[PDB]
Amino acid sequence: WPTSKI
Amino acid sequence: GPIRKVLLLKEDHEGLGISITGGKEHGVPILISEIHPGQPADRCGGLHVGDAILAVNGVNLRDTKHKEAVTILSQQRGEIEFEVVYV
Repeated sequence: WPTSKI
Repeated sequence: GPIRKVLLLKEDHEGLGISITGGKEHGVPILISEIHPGQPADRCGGLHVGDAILAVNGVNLRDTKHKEAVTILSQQRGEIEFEVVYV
């Protein structure tokens, strides 16, 4: 799965 | 675990301070994979790695694709209510 920093 | 409601306070110059993974296109919830030290999620005290983010400010995130969730989450400002659960 992708990971995003937010 | 139990569903929890958690309040996060952030300024406008900051992000949330979390990394998220998952999303509907992968058949899993929006999951917190990191809580960045000293940033707003860490400081709020109630959000943890492994939490699924079910909703933010009343917006359901249970069936959201990864990038949909990024847009919705990053739009929120100030006093931000999260609905989360650890499984």
